[PDB]
Amino acid sequence: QVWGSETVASSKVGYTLPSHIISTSDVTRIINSSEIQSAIRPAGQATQKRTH
Amino acid sequence: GIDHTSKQHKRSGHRTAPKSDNVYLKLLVKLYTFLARRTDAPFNKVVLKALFLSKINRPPVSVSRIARALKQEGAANKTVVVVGTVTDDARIFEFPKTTVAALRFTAGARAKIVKAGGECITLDQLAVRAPKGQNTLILRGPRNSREAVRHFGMGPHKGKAPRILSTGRKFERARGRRRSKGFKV
Amino acid sequence: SRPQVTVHSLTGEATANALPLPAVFSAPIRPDIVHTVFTSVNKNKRQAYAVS
Amino acid sequence: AKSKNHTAHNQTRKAHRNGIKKPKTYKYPSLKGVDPKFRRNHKHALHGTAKALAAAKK
Amino acid sequence: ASLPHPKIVKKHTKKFKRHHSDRYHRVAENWRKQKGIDSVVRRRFRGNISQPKIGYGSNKKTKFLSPSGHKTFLVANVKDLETLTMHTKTYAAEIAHNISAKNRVVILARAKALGIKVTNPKGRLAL
Amino acid sequence: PSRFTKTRKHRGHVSAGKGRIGKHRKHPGGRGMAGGQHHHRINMDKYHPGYFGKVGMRYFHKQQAHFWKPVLNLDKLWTLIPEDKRDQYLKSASKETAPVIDTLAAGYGKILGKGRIPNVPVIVKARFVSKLAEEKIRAAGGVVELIA
Amino acid sequence: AISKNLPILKNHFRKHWQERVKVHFDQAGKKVSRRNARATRAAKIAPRP
Amino acid sequence: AKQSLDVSSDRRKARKAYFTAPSSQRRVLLSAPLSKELRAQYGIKALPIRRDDEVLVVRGSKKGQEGKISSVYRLKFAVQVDKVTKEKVNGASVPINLHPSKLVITKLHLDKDRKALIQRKGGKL
RNA sequence: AUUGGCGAGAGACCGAUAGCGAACAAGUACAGUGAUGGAAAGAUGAAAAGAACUUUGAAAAGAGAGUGAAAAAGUACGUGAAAUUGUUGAAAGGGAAGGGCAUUUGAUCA
RNA sequence: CGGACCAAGGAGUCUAACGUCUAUGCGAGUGUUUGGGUGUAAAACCCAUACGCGUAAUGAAAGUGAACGUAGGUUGGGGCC
Repeated sequence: QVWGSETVASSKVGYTLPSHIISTSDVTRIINSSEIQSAIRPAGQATQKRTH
Repeated sequence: GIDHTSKQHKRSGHRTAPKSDNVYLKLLVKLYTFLARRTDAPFNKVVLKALFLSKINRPPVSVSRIARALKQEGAANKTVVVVGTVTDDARIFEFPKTTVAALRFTAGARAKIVKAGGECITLDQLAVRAPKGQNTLILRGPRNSREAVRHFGMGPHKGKAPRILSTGRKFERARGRRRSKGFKV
Repeated sequence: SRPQVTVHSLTGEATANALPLPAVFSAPIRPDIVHTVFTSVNKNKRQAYAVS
Repeated sequence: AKSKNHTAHNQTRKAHRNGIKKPKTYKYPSLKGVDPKFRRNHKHALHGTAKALAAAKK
Repeated sequence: ASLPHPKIVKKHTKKFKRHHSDRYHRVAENWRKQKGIDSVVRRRFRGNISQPKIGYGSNKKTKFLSPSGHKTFLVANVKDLETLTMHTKTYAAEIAHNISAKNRVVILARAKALGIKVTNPKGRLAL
Repeated sequence: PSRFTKTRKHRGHVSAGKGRIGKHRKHPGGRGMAGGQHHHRINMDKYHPGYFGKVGMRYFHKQQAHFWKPVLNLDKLWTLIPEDKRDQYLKSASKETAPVIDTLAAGYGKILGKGRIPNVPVIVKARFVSKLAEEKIRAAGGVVELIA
Repeated sequence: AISKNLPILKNHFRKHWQERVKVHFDQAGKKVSRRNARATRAAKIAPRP
Repeated sequence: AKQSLDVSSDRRKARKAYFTAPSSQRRVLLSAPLSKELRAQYGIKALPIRRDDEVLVVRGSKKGQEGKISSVYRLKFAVQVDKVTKEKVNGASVPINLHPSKLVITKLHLDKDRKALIQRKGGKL
């Protein structure tokens, strides 16, 4: 009640918890998601082999 | 010796990597950099470039702007993508249902969207839903709407809002603005 | 739902009672804002000094 | 205490250091200085053309 | 036990010294750039002292490399020495000058048992 | 602050960011706004027009309480009512029961015509009303009453 | 003196304002003193408000 | 920490008070702990030093030596105990000064005022 | 409201060329008839335990001896640099010295 | 032109009101700290009305005060389909 919640009042004058600008803190899972992997092109060879 | 025809070691002039220390925004920037690197869709590159703009470069956008954007035919199914903060606009009375993705949502704008039935998502959810930005529309606010802009490039015979703290009678309205008092601009 | 954290008795042994989390720990973590506000507030408790 | 009066040296180099840009040409130039009667004709002509276009297809 | 590394090369082994440092005692040997308009060193006349520039930079692969081929790491106690267990082939243990001999001998014994090279084994030891 | 100031980087440099040919003499030309019509006349006439001269008559004992004329538009007319009742008032566009708005009680004196309010009757009380705003409110179905 | 595109500022500091200038480092102390005075007045003037 | 608003936690103020303390304050400042047996006998943790109080050295290079007190030097913040001293090269004897807090009071001179102090502090004798 | 007085509590303040002119016998010594100006000066050692005694020297003092954790702490006293000087050791020197580029020789070094 | 040498000290600091840029927070609203309650006591926490700026400007003033429309037509225009 003191600091508020998603359902109970915040007990403060016009105060709401700050919103998250990103859904999940882990981006590796987002990268590994099937939808992203289907769209992304095949990768390379990390460090490019020196030519000439 | 080389006869240089242009400045050497010249900076590109485009801001690379965000100046802000926001860790969440840094993760979003990294995600969109990977998306633009691995995909040929220009939408990812545009979003990445827009993520690097400053506070004055990312003007705010009212809900009426997305309402007007949806009013155009063929944009009803399009999911709006605005890089900035969506703000509530009391001028618009009816808000059509849609999907809005932005970095930050105002409380009033979010409440209006929820009441109207639209959905609000964040940038990573938008990216995972549409990695190539399919059926997405880009909205930008007025860049020159800032009060500082009207003072930009002040000069004679220009009328560019001269800088003055207090306006009214006797404040920058004497000789120089009236033909009777000497001359006009 | 959200995780139920067990409460430990005064003897040091956890009991069977479980409670919902207080709906603040899900707030975003911003080290930049935390450091800036801490540095700003730390100057409030200060005493003025001046040479005669 | 005599001093130099006028000298044009290095002025051309200073001006040429930054490229002398031609004035920007736009599709519709400013209608200032043209005949006021021609301006009224212009306004009426586009008003009629817009009305006809709206009548044909809006 | 140093890893195979390129031969250590130094572009400028001589230490850079301030102008007139030997002439005047108030001028320390620490290098300070001369900002005078008519300074001979600043004008870079032939036969002057060398000026530190970006060209004298050592190789990145050999940067911070000791002649023995082990990077110097300052060690304070046994826990600090534990940091050089899985990186002993590319680092060396150096003992701070604030460390007493009683703890120094213990650190030396630990390093000997753990196979970590000591930069100054004969420091504050009776001889 | 002190660490981020350019003075520390200027340390060592003889002129300390102030030049050599012309030293940083305190108050080189004039002081404050000196010579606004003699040698700073170019800047005065180019950047700050209307600085010199009189403009109009003199109004002694100017009390700002007299010229208290807050304004609003039809777009913000519906914002005065709290939403909890505003939504249902918008839903029920009834003539015999219409919401009453007191702009004076909220601190707004004059009604200005802009916003194109929907066709819902509403009673509005204000000290002063504009012609366009009054016409729009009358056409919307409601009427405007003048209280003071 | 006159400079670039900066609004004209009217700052009244020609007089010796350094001699006559007040800074309130005593805000919290005076608040505590006022609270103590209010409490002692409530005690002194009996249950009267 | 301190809850009272009148006591001083300042090192400078404390040192000034200690150094400029008058004879009356120095009398209570120069206090010595009692022995275990004497503590069991009286119920008092510590008492101010006295000229006719038997003391035993518990700290310093003169540990284990005991003797009567010749005189208490309140000016020097010390107390001199006989039968323990260092012999000068000239052949004369100079007393060695030591802090009262480094002694254990083996015996003390009971007087009317001393007994009144014992009763005030809660002794059983 | 309070750069005066008294009694108090504190500092992201200062540290003997700083901080009030004054941390000490400081508005003192001292200078000007005069109104006025106005300094320099904190530290042995825990404890003087401040060097008994012997020898040379008229004596000041020196050398032994001794106290001392330390006299590399001696009422010129915590720690003890440079400018300057003396001794020992090394090197160079036909109207300058000092420096940079590279090497021989001497000393020294992991 | 100043500089016999050495040691110590030595010079763009701060306040009031601002211009551009950047960062944070809220957002047509914004600002607890004038003040009150509370307090482990110059720390931190909570709060009602008022007020500063902005949301409307133009005139010396009496005054007036922004949708003929899909908030217009056209050129160039990233992105999207």
